[PDB]
Amino acid sequence: IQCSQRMLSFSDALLSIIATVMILPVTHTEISPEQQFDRSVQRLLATRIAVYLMTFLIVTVAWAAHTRLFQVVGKTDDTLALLNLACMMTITFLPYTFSLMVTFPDVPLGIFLFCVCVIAIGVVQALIVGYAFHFPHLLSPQIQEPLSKERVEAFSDGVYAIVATLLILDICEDNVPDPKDVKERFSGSLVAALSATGPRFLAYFGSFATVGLLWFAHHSLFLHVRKATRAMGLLNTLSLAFVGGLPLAYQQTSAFARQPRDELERVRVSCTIIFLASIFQLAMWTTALLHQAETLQPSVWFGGREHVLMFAKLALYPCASLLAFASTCLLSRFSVGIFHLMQIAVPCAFLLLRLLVGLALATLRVL
Amino acid sequence: IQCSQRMLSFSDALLSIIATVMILPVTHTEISPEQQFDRSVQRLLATRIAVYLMTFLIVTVAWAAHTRLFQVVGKTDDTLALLNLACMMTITFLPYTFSLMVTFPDVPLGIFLFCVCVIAIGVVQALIVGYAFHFPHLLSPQIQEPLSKERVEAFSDGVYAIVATLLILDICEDNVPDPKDVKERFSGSLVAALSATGPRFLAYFGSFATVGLLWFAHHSLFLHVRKATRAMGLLNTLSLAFVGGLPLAYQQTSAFARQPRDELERVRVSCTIIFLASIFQLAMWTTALLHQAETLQPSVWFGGREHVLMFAKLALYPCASLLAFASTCLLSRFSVGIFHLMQIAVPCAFLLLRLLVGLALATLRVL
Ligand SMILES: [Cs+]
Ligand SMILES: [Cs+]
Ligand SMILES: [Cs+]
Ligand SMILES: [Cs+]
Ligand SMILES: [Cs+]
Ligand SMILES: [Cs+]
Ligand SMILES: [Cs+]
Repeated sequence: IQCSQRMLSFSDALLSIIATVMILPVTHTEISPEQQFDRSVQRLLATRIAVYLMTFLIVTVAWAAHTRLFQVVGKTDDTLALLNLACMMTITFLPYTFSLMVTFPDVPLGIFLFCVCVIAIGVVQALIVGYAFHFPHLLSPQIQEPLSKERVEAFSDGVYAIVATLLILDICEDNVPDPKDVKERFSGSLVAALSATGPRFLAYFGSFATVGLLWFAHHSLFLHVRKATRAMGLLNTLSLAFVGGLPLAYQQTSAFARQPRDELERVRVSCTIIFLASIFQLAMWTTALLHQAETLQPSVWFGGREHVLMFAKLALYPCASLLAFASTCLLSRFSVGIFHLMQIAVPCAFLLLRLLVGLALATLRVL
Repeated sequence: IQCSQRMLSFSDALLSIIATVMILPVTHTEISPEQQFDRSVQRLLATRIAVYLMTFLIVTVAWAAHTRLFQVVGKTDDTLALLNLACMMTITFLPYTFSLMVTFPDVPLGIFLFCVCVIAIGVVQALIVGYAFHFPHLLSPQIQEPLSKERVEAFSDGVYAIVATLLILDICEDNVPDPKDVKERFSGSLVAALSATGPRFLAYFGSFATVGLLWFAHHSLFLHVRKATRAMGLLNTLSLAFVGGLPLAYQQTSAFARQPRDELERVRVSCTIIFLASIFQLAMWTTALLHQAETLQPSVWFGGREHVLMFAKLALYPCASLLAFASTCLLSRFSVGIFHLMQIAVPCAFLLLRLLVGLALATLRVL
């Protein structure tokens, strides 16, 4: 008899890594063709994004099945650990098989391999269930539809870390000046070759800041959560799926625009991605408020001390993104500056959120 | 006042991702030049490996400093969370700055940037300490050199997951057949194009199996650990550093050998990597046995029930690697088959380890 906490943490890390594999082809796509071939590049980008979304949803369904499986199975052991490793190895083949099926939809080998992988996952899970039932001491006490908050938190942390570190990984792997180019194309100057990669550094800064603030909101929310429901799970899944598109948005934004309208369009896309990623968390919070009596702590109830604080912490990014989208639509001249000032201020607001909330409450107090 | 468990888990995930960034250039190096340029490719590979080792050690020192910092700081808050995000962002620049300094050792800008990043990390940590001391309620009770087992476990899990998923990530990103090549170079056959990528699938299978079994040994060990020391931390750091070289070893092994001696050499390299990765864990276990009274549970003491079991679970891989190295040295004809049979059996031994241990104890019993 052994504790299964670390095994489930490792499984969550593996699944979070496997769910964000189809987002690398997205971030590795050309920022622009520079040869008036925008149509084909956008076609391929949209196809890759759809494939990423579908693979993420499938891996999340698998992760939920795993969480239920190990919720009915309390304690683990050596054999159960090896079977869980086998299940993870089987799940690792879902993205490849799905991409193969969607790329060759005419030949039946792709769907065959996909169904084979699914049946293998199911068979491993059934073997785990059988081993757990043959040894009743490996079952939960209640055995001898709320999700597990620990698994949700671990999955979200892994996804956020990967999405925040994608760009720095790409930089460290690829954007390192080489002596030849440094002293040939930049006239013997390292500072020039480093400044040439300024846009990527700024994109990484912005993506990391945004992802970290979203994770901060998520962590402040789930600190007052008692029972995670399946609707909250779906909403968090959608939020995490739309969070993987922040690196691409920032890459496009930091890229030099061929025409002034492309800058506005890219800012709109980035603001929409952020708005979705944050409004899904806000929807999770509202669905929790629906049954706060059995979903949230008394501190964030209707009338608590940290209720308005959490409201604002979760509605800051959606409101800012909506205002930026409007400025892009209505003003259309000061949109980039507004977006940059939002990027620079939202962190400051998160830091001084309590003072601003108090000031606003005092403003509504005597008015 | 908020719990800092999830914040430290996120920090550990980020640091584990940042520590394994310099291993991607290693796995992305050409398996062979095929033009009799082995010398230059091996030079670059060794340089990349040394850079990876140094960056891993530096990031591990930073992670240890962070663990001590948040061991003296018990509880966290919003400001502390934002400062920890800033510290992580600063640490994320250590690999890039170190590679820049080691690539341009003549110009002082690289070492300048490295020292600037180090001083920024130090300043963020000092600000965290000051904020924690100005608010005594954020300090540990003992405040108002054993490491923290949770941080070690999380870091190890992240490293193992990344090292196990590197190859499947590369496959899903790169080794997906395209219709044009499929129906042009393979004469209209998808199964042929898929079998053409068989070596990479086998390499991923082997790497995942080995990394998962090493993680299984680590998880069985740290389940009986009470107090992790700094020597055990150094040994685990070395083990994790040498674990990142398993993907490259398996890539080289699965690659077709130009001459029969290159196969033996690659098998020797793989066996040596595995031997180091496992013997460092064995050394950690022995250093724990040294002070078991305050480092291990009574179950794995000298004379316990699970003592020999853990001995064998930790000494299985080193002994197998040593036997394979010998076979490469002495036999030199059946070395590849022996290595493959070890790869296929070590999992079976882990599964049936208790029965084999009992059989061996009965063999020493009546003999
Ligand atoms: Cs966790
Ligand atoms: Cs993780
Ligand atoms: Cs990655
Ligand atoms: Cs953890
Ligand atoms: Cs991790
Ligand atoms: Cs990762
Ligand atoms: Cs990776």
